[PDB]
Amino acid sequence: GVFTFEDEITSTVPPAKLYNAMKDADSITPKIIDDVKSVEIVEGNGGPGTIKKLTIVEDGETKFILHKVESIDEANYAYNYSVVGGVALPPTAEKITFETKLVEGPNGGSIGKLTLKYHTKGDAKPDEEELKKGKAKGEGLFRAIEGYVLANPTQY
Ligand code: NA
Repeated sequence: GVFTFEDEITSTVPPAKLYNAMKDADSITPKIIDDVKSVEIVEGNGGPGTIKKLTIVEDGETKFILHKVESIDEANYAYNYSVVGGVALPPTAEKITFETKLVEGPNGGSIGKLTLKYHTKGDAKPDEEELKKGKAKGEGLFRAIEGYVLANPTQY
């Protein structure tokens, strides 16, 4: 099954900047996110379809996560990817999709929508703690991109 969740968020950073820095996540994320050590392309140019392998360290053990770039839409300031391999996918989870879409906010900032789509196998529903972790991870990546923009204003 597919179980979709949406959270609304806010940022002081304008949406064009945030969108441009989302597309630089491969380089931003391992600097800012401690446990993210590297992101390499397995196949593709970085566009929709691209498979990426992330190396992380959790509890001082090296682990690997697989991401697929799903879609990137400048007209909706939208950047979308899926976890398709590694720790976040227990046996009844087939894939977890993270979408981020941005609109113009008040005061030169942004309103964000974070969508999490949790694809289960068969009639399985998503586990509630998994959901909770999925949501935290999604919000974390967003704040990492945001934090980077805020701390490095001349780059965007
Ligand atoms: Na890191």
